[PDB]
Formats: sequence, structure tokens, C-alpha cells
Amino acid sequence: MTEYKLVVVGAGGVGKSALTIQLIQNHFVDEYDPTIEDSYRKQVVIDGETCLLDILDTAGQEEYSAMRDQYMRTGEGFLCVFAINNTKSFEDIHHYREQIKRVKDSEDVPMVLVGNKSDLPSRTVDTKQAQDLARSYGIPFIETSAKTRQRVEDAFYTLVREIRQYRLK
Ligand SMILES: N[C@H]1CC[C@@H](N2C[C@@H](O)CCN3/C(=N/S(=O)(=O)c4ccc(O)c(c4)C2=O)Sc2c(Cl)ccc(O)c23)CC1
Ligand SMILES: Nc1nc2c(ncn2[C@@H]2O[C@H](COP(=O)(O)OP(=O)(O)NP(=O)(O)O)[C@@H](O)[C@H]2O)c(=O)[nH]1
Ligand SMILES: [Co+2]
Ligand SMILES: [Mg+2]
Repeated sequence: MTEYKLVVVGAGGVGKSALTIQLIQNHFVDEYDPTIEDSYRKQVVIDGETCLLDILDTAGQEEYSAMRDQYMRTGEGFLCVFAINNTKSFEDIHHYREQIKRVKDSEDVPMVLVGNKSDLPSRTVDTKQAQDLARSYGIPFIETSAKTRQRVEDAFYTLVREIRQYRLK
């Protein structure tokens, strides 16, 4: 059965865990139980093809970690998450994308840019800005809300499709 190794990356507090737990449990994370870095398995059918998603929800990029090179080597597709209320989280996408491409020694790595927390009025990153950046990178851009569940499935399944298209190259 086809297996896809997906990695959710981004700055601290952008909602990497909340997006992952929404896909896995259909439930929004509680602040009184913070999610620890872990992987999750979920079998889904996308465009009539069955597959197993193995998703690694990573710690914030500024948090301490010894597994970044290994997850970037193993990862087949990356969900590059920023939060729409955090300009640094958006600007730092540059750094994460560059590190993934460096580790994987590839200019073409399946990626989706995700602007999370779309429910928040306190927006500091405009949709158009992030759209244009994604066009420059040649990747899809999706705004999501882990809180409201808006576009969460779309974000992950779009990434699977990007990996499928990459495997066809
Ligand atoms: N649940 C326990 C045991 C497992 C611990 N892990 C996470 C481990 O499952 C991840 C396996 N793994 C990977 N293993 S790994 O050695 O690189 C690793 C990276 C980060 C981790 O937190 C762990 C392992 C780990 O300790 S890479 C990877 C990708 Cl790219 C996608 C999906 C994956 O499942 C995946 C967390 C605590
Ligand atoms: N309003 C709103 N808050 C969200 C959303 N997603 C996550 N949060 C909030 O953001 C905070 C951090 O969420 P979490 O998912 O743990 O972020 P993370 O990116 O996984 N954090 P860490 O880098 O430490 O692993 C929590 O207070 C959570 O409730 C969202 O879409 N909307
Ligand atoms: Co750079
Ligand atoms: Mg987290």
C-alpha cells in the first residue's frame, strides 16, 4: 500500500500540532495538554488511490532539536506552516524551505505553504503576499484554521497530491 511520509514544520506556536490533531482526531488541541513531537498514521483514499499517511508533527524551528536533518531526509513532503498573526513565522519560511532543499540536495521538494490561524482578526500577513511568495516557490498556498477546521484536510491532501506529482517526474 502506498505510504507518504509528511512533515509539518514551522515556527513555534503557529499551530503545527493543532493542524495535525485536527486531521487525526477531528478535535481542536487544548492548551492544558501541549502536544509533544510525534508521528501519526492515517489511511485515506485520495483520487481513488488508497494510501497510508505517516505524519510527523515537529517542534518549533527555534526550539531545541537533534532530529531536523533526519526528518528532512526522510520527509517526502513538507507542510510549511506560518501563522497569519506572526510576520516572523512567515518570513522564516524562507529559512526552513532553504534548509529542507539543502538537506535533500534537491531544488524540487514537495511542499505546501500554509497560513494558519485564519480565524484571528489580528492578521499581520496579507493573503496576497503569501500567495505571491508561494507562486515564486512554485508551490500551493492554503489558508487554514485549526480552530475552525477550515481547509485542514485540503492542506494535507494537497501535499499528498504534490508528492504524487513529484513521483511522476
Ligand atoms: N511516540 C514515541 C516514539 C516515536 C518518537 N519519535 C517519532 C517517530 O515516530 C517518527 C518516525 N519518523 C522519523 N523518524 S526520525 O528518527 O527522523 C524522528 C524524528 C523526530 C522524532 O521526534 C522522532 C523520530 C521520535 O523520537 S522521520 C519521519 C518522518 Cl519524516 C515522517 C513520519 C515519521 O513517522 C517519521 C516520539 C515518541
Ligand atoms: N485562533 C487559533 N489558535 C490556534 C490555531 N491553531 C493553533 N492555535 C493555538 O496556537 C497555540 C499553539 O498551538 P499548537 O498547535 O500547539 O502550535 P505548535 O505550532 O504546534 N507549537 P510548538 O512549536 O510548540 O510545537 C495554542 O494556544 C493553540 O490553541 C488556529 O487555527 N486558530
Ligand atoms: Co537564506
Ligand atoms: Mg506542536
